[PDB]
Amino acid sequence: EFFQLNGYIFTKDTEFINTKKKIFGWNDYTYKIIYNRFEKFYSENLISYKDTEWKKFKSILSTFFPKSRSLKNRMDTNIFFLDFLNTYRGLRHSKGLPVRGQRTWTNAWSVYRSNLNLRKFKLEIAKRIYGNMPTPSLTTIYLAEQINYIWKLQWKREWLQARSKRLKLMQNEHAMFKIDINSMSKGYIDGFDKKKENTFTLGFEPGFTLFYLRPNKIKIVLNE
Amino acid sequence: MGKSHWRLKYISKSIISKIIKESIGIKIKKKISVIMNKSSTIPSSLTDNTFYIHKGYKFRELKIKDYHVGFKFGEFILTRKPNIFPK
Amino acid sequence: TQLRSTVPPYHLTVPRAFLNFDGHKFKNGFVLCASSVKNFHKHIFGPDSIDFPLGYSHE
Amino acid sequence: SRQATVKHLTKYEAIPHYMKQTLRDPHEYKLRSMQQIKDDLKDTDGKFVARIDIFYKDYNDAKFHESAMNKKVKMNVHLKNWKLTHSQKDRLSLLLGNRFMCNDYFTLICDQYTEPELNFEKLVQQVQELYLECKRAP
Amino acid sequence: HAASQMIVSQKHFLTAKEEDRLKTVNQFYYEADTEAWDIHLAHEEHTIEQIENFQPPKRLGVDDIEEQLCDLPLEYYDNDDGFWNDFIKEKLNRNNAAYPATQGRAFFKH
Amino acid sequence: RFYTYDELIANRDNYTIKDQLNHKYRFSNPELIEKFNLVQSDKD
Amino acid sequence: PYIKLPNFKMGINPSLRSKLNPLALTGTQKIMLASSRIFGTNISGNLRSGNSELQKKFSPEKELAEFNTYAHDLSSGFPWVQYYEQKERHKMMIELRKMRILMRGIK
Amino acid sequence: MLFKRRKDILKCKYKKIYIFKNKIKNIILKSIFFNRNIKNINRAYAYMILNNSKILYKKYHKICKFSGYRKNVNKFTGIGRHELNRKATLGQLQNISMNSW
RNA sequence: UGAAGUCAAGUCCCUAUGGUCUUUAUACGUUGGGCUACACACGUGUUACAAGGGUAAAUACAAAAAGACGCAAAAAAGUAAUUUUGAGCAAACCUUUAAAAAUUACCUUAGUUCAGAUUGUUUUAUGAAAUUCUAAAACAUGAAGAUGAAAUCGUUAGUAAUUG
RNA sequence: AAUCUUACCAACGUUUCAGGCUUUAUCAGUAGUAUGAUUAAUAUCAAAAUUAUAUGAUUUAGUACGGAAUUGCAUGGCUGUC
Ligand SMILES: [Mg+2]
Ligand SMILES: [Mg+2]
Ligand SMILES: [Mg+2]
Ligand SMILES: [Mg+2]
Ligand SMILES: [Mg+2]
Ligand SMILES: [Mg+2]
Ligand SMILES: [Mg+2]
Ligand SMILES: [Mg+2]
Ligand SMILES: [Mg+2]
Ligand SMILES: [Mg+2]
Ligand SMILES: [Mg+2]
Ligand SMILES: [Mg+2]
Ligand SMILES: [Mg+2]
Ligand SMILES: [Mg+2]
Ligand SMILES: [Mg+2]
Ligand SMILES: [Mg+2]
Ligand SMILES: [Mg+2]
Ligand SMILES: [Mg+2]
Ligand SMILES: [Mg+2]
Repeated sequence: EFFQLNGYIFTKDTEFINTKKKIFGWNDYTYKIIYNRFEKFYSENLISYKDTEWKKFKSILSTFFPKSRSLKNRMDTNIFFLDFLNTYRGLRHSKGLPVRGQRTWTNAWSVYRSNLNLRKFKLEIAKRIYGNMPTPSLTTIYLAEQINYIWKLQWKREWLQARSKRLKLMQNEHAMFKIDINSMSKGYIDGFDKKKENTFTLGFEPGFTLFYLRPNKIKIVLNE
Repeated sequence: MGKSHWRLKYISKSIISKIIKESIGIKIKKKISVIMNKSSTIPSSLTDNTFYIHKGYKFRELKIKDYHVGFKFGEFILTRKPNIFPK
Repeated sequence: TQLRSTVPPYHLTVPRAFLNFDGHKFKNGFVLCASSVKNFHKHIFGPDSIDFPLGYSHE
Repeated sequence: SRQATVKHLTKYEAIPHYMKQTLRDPHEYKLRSMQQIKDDLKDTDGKFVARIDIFYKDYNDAKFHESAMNKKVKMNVHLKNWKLTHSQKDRLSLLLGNRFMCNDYFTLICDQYTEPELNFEKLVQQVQELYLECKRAP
Repeated sequence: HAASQMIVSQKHFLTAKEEDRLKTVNQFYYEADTEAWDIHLAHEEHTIEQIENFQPPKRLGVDDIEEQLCDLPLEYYDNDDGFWNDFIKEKLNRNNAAYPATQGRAFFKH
Repeated sequence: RFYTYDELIANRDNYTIKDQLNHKYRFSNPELIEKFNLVQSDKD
Repeated sequence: PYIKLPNFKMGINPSLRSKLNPLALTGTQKIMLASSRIFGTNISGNLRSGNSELQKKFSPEKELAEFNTYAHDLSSGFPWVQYYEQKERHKMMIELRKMRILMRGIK
Repeated sequence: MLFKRRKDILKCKYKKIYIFKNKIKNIILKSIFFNRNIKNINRAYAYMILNNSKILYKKYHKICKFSGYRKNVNKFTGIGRHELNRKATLGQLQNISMNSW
């Protein structure tokens, strides 16, 4: 037999002590609370081959945590749910920048390496649409995909200008043009009037990459 | 993170004026849709409504939905245009 | 708030035999108790810490 | 100088419910009436007088906006005129609260108003209201 | 209705159904193709076992109270015998003669 | 005449006042209160 | 996420204000209440009441007492001052510029 | 119009006078808001009025009467930094002396 | 405590002032935003890479300084930050202030009961207001780092270093 | 450097003295506030309650308009360093 909780799987050969390093959310204080409920020591085993321990094991141990859930997955959703609504914190988890107002001109290195939740949660989303293409190409897309969605909302005056230029030659020439996704992954752009004073980048509507990759006149630029 | 729950959420003079104008049925319009004081929380009555939020020298647009409730206006808007080192 | 999720020894079985300062109960009997404070530093122990009658103690 | 505060372990934690101490409320009884009190002072024919000691301060600095610095009026009261019983004394030590009190006298302070007169009469209204509520016990 | 919305206007807590759908979703964003999320919730699959959401935090309502207290008066008098009944009437009537309390009271009326 | 201080304590609890309460626009523009009744009634 | 765990301790967190049963009061409880009428003390639970903000002291006028000195600007505090010489220099220097301004306008 | 000092002194003046008179109002409203034992509504309706007031006369910040400079101030003297270096030359400060510990 | 005066050193943007320019705007008030951005790189400084350390429990000794648009004891609650409460003092009188160490016991050289960043979510405090853009506590996350190339800096006794 | 600060960017608005003195004209059921409505905000409007306090509130003209605008290689003043 077995018993599952918090995404960890229990059996009658386990040792409830050495689950400490493994489970995600239950280090020290909770086990003390738990062994108070079992009325036993750390050194004793809370599990045995006899059924009395097993049913007693499950009845107590279910009260702490709701069944068929985890803490790890709950954590990532509370992160993605922020970026899922197009929030400020949504970007800073994605790019690798700090969240808590921490500075950037000198030191944000521990964010760029450790925080990797929202990133991996998007690679799986890209596979659900654009298949099992290798990762570094997929990275080019949803980076390029969010950017236009930002410029569409926040800087709407600029998106329209990128949209207008595309549609003029569309009716007149019927010639080919291209999209520089590899330029948009790094954040480079084109197609408006600046204060300083064929390919297009920004004028699309969201989800456009689905429209073109998976249906001659238009040709994609992923790599270089 | 946020404030303690008992420290009730902030809604300024303005939005309290707007919530009443909703209550009368007065529709939202050019100036009434305008928003300032971003720290004011995003109330619940004003679902199904557009509000042109202010930053700098221009504005941003959004609609309210039940998921957007509870948050702050300024957490959906970007002020500082991102920085990219050129080639 | 003093116990904080522990077991007193007046509920533990074996200490019940000896916890009770009942020497009068023993015909031809006597009781002797002591207080070790090696593990503690400057620990004032006395019959005020334990609510304990006067007279039956010796500093 | 001041030595540092330390929380000593006065009482051990786990002591049996039967071996603890519990003390009833000695102030639970039938409170006295009024003529019982007046019958005590028959030597004086309905007239009581209290000996007290009035401290008071002044400053050269109590002016335009610091003129409130002269509002305290500290007082002491002597008790040997008060034929205080064992039960009347403890009642009086509770009303004052965690305040100074001796067998000989106790303090009384008021800083409720700006002018010290108004803070002085209030002490008299307290001394009366404490003597009666104290001698309402036997 | 205006004051309550500094209470009811409150962050949304997620149900376990919503989070299994956060994974199986395809769209990265919400405001773009909003209706598809409403559709992607509507898919029913009872093959999975019964589900228990976490408990939300100890929220508190509009009419609720955090900690109730026993009501008392300002000046608690033991008047069972009734002696203090006389000490009070002269006291208050003395105060009004010197410093009355008959004020315009622009705010409250009684 | 004027009342005394003691006589007013007799009329302490006699609350004669009619419809006294925290309000908004009432004495200035009671029309909007009527609209506020219509709208939330229409939603029922 | 919000990790909640059960508290195996029970009962209201005790307070002086909560031990009181006004229908059945002890002697030690009527006595403290008899002190509160005298000195105006307060009895409240472990939780926050507003008395800490009613008892506070907040003296903003003491700053105005500095602004009302007018040591920095005599004319605002003592308008009878009239700096005659400083006005003269202010007028001479102006008029001599206007000589320069017109004579440079031609030149 | 007025030069910078004589103007800015008035701004920081009117901010205090507002506070001096709305003192009792803003102490009672804020009293209710932190009274946990009461229901939430009355705790909020006070919070509603507590914000329905001129916040502009509440953004107070210190200033020196003489220099017009705001950042560094000596509360013990009520005057600034660039000035005390001057008066110390003239010895105009009363009872002060140079710390030699 | 620090001469003469040099480095046309620095500042007209603390305030003053000569010349120059502007005066329906290069002036003024308010609202919101910004000064907190982020490829690479420099200077400064705190904390660590452990066992002359980490931790738990019981429990000692200070100076100097400050206090009413304040300090806030005692008792009580909380896991803890902290809160209720406000005796007493405008003062060598009342109040706010220690740790390291020492004692007893565990951990037994391991990227570890070391390290402690970063992130999620409640709670705690101030304020009108914390999202842009604050600090702290807890449950949980638990990355780099294993005493640092060439080069280079401080110190002369109650000094270095360590402790608060 | 959360607002103010803060000079900078964007936008709405103001166009010449705070107090005191002199002066032109009107209003006085008007004026004011811990009041009320109004705007994002300053502003602006006003009679449900409240305040009435000696010789008012508002307005024209005048009484050194203003300036973190520039030149520290025209200077004071303040200061570093040898
Ligand atoms: Mg923050
Ligand atoms: Mg021994
Ligand atoms: Mg307190
Ligand atoms: Mg400040
Ligand atoms: Mg220069
Ligand atoms: Mg700076
Ligand atoms: Mg160490
Ligand atoms: Mg201890
Ligand atoms: Mg002490
Ligand atoms: Mg204490
Ligand atoms: Mg006192
Ligand atoms: Mg030690
Ligand atoms: Mg590691
Ligand atoms: Mg550790
Ligand atoms: Mg090692
Ligand atoms: Mg700012
Ligand atoms: Mg500003
Ligand atoms: Mg300027
Ligand atoms: Mg130079």
